[PDB]
Amino acid sequence: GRLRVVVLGSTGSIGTQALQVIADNPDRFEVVGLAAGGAHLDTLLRQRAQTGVTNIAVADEHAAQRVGDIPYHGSDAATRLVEQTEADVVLNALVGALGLRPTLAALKTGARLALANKESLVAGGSLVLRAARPGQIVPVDSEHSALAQCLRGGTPDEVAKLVLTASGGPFRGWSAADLEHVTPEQAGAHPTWSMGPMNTLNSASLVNKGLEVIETHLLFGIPYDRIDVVVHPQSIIHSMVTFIDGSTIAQASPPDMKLPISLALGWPRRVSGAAAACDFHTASSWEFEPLDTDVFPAVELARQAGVAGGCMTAVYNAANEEAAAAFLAGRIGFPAIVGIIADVLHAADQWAVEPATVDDVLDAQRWARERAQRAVSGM
Amino acid sequence: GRLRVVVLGSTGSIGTQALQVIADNPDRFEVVGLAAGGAHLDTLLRQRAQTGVTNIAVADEHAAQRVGDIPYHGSDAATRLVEQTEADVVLNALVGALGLRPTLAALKTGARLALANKESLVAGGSLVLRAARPGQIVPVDSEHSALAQCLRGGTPDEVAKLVLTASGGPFRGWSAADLEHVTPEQAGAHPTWSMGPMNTLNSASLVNKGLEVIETHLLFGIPYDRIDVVVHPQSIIHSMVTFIDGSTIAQASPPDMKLPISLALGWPRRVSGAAAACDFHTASSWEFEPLDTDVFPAVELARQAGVAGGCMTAVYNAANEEAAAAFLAGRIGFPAIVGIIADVLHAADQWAVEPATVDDVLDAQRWARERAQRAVSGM
Ligand SMILES: NC(=O)C1=CN([C@@H]2O[C@H](COP(=O)(O)OP(=O)(O)OC[C@H]3O[C@@H](n4cnc5c(N)ncnc54)[C@H](OP(=O)(O)O)[C@@H]3O)[C@@H](O)[C@H]2O)C=CC1
Ligand SMILES: NC(=O)C1=CN([C@@H]2O[C@H](COP(=O)(O)OP(=O)(O)OC[C@H]3O[C@@H](n4cnc5c(N)ncnc54)[C@H](OP(=O)(O)O)[C@@H]3O)[C@@H](O)[C@H]2O)C=CC1
Ligand SMILES: CC(=O)N(O)CC[C@@H](c1ccc(Cl)c(Cl)c1)P(=O)(O)O
Ligand SMILES: CC(=O)N(O)CC[C@@H](c1ccc(Cl)c(Cl)c1)P(=O)(O)O
Ligand SMILES: [Mn+2]
Ligand SMILES: [Mn+2]
Repeated sequence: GRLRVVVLGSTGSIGTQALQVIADNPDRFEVVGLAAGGAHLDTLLRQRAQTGVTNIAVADEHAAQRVGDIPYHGSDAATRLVEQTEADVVLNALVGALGLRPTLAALKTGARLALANKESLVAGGSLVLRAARPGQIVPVDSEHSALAQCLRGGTPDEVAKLVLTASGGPFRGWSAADLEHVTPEQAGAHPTWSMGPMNTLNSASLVNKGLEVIETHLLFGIPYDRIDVVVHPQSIIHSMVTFIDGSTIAQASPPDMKLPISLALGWPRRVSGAAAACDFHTASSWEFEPLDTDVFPAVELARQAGVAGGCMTAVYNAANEEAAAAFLAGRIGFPAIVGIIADVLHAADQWAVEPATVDDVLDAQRWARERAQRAVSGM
Repeated sequence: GRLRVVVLGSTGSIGTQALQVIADNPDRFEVVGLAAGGAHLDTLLRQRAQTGVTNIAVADEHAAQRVGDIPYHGSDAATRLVEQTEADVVLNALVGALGLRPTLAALKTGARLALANKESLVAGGSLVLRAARPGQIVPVDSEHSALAQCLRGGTPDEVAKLVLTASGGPFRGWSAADLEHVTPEQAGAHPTWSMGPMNTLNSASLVNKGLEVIETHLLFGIPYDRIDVVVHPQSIIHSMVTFIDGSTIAQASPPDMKLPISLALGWPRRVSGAAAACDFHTASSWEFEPLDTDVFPAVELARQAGVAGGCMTAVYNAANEEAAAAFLAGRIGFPAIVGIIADVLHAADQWAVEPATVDDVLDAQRWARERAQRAVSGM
């Protein structure tokens, strides 16, 4: 019975929650592979001693060294683990477009792919899709896990709009003016639950949502002018679908990535007690309000990148990563993140071409990153 | 494919909206028979003129006398028309227990039953289930249509509970006291041109939700203690399905029965443009609050009555019918409606038996009214 799972980026936020669900359901899953950057050795050590898995991948050469006994090391350590470890599912919980190679390697083994690393799909684009077979990529991201469950009840020609909900980030309601005084402390702190750093910042910049709009077009095949976004502070409703008759179906639950993770891992069977359900034993209200595009153009920028397509989406992400890094380092301002992105994108003309090989994509991201530094150093 | 529809109760609210839907979607539907009571004979004859259907039935002979060329007339006219008409869908929009025979005749023809009539299920419980085959009955009630669509979110064995939403009525969140000086007009007991003061009252009394809770059990097989009710003022979400993993699927839409009516008619294919969808260009809110059962025991009784099965639900509804009348005639106070219902059910233990024939159900009701009328006059 048990499904054989490989966890990439097991030491991270998604990763550890994934091993909890696997630990709490030994009847459904078995851990057969682990991979990490190398920055959280003690975590990785305790993960090995607990799951009893030694088939491990560590990116950092020096780190893999002082730990000893690690079969795969170096930047390709994660991709090699995938190619040589038989599994049923590969949970890609790595962060960044760097996870693009493990994703392709995973699809190529034929195993299912629990995707969390959205950047590999955004950057991969059509390249990754050709690699995947119908329904091989199961979403872990909560908006997509939701859309999936909501679409279970219908056919595409009956779908009118896909409505993605966004928390609005912690600066929701502010003006372009106020935004300029934002500091790395305010865009990486969260009052009620936690995620990784990069994903936390993108949440504040609304670029994460932009990233999810593209992930949606790619995963579900719905055109960009039929994928909506709406701010929902509570983040209880995780996404909705509107059908041609006027009916809307939506997925809801108290925030907890454990939910979409256990579903992705157990696809197509739900996992009992994976998470807590909405409690109507006590009053509450679910609010909705439109996103302010003038103050947060991030999502419009994503759509534009998407419509143009090709490696244009990889540029979008490559640019963001460089500016977000420049931002947290204290080299540029917050409004500058989206700003630097429109700049890089306005010049990405030669990249509207679909990628023929990973290389075409590495080339586009390469270009984007530099053009992004040039724009940063331009300030 | 063009489905052939038989509309029972064509001059009513559900029936005229069904005809609007059919009129605006000829490519999908076609009317091949209409049935009314005779209270609005002129409207029925005009419908004959408009649609071109001569295959009509009127219950009232007196009324039928005023026309002379009606194929089916007299008690059982509607049942005869069903048995005599070839069709793909019979829409039962009849009111009261007299809608029970037509529902049964319909199921026997094997046609799809878009069931609106509440007594068919609430009164003829086991008689209707044993008679219908799986998936033959598609609900027209907004709450049930919602649950039908949300259940596509998982298998029957993954459903942890069904959550029906109620508007709460006019005395929503009121205190047990407040309900003392409650008068008829307050409970919206107005003489509207179309539907009687009962709905508005059952809705203000939560007895409607109770009946809906009973119909839910019989339609989806979910044990009563796993059927919750929650107050939702806006009435946008119509019901939700919570699964064993914590995910909850909800169905939202602006209030318009044409939506659930167009579902039942062409299930499972959605009808383009049936109703208007939820627009999120506008900042709205969906509020939820629990129901104080100690102030509205209405729903708790429905569950007790339905757990007892047999004709006990018929008792529940008949007992309410009279009690409601007593309140509408000042004979009793508001809190007294559910209280009297409480009494009548506590003494109907004999009606726990499964009804064998339609007469078994009518008797239970004839009985419950008597007993309820007694508790009013205090005899
Ligand atoms: N956290 C959340 O709530 C959500 C996350 N996601 C997505 O899931 C993905 C991961 O999110 P998250 O867990 O929060 O990010 P984290 O920062 O918490 O973890 C990132 C993981 O990747 C590993 N890693 C970093 N670099 C490399 C490398 N070069 N080679 C191999 N492994 C590496 C890290 O190992 P190390 O121990 O050395 O750091 C770490 O385990 C992201 O793409 C994100 O967008 C999506 C929706 C929700
Ligand atoms: N209205 C709503 O929003 C909802 C209604 N429902 C249920 O759907 C059912 C019908 O609702 P609704 O349309 O509003 O009720 P209506 O009073 O508006 O219409 C009842 C219809 O049945 C006809 N009728 C009455 N008696 C007979 C008879 N003996 N033989 C043949 N036809 C007869 C009437 O004709 P005539 O008037 O000429 O006598 C009329 O066309 C009910 O059981 C109700 O509870 C469920 C959910 C929502
Ligand atoms: C959990 C998840 O899926 N995310 O994308 C984290 C970021 C998003 C977010 C932030 C906070 C919460 Cl509680 C939730 Cl459910 C989602 P956002 O809507 O701000 O972009
Ligand atoms: C012809 C005209 O102007 N009318 O207002 C007809 C209204 C008629 C009417 C009244 C109420 C209903 Cl619900 C229906 Cl279907 C039809 P009536 O039964 O009163 O004749
Ligand atoms: Mn997300
Ligand atoms: Mn209803």
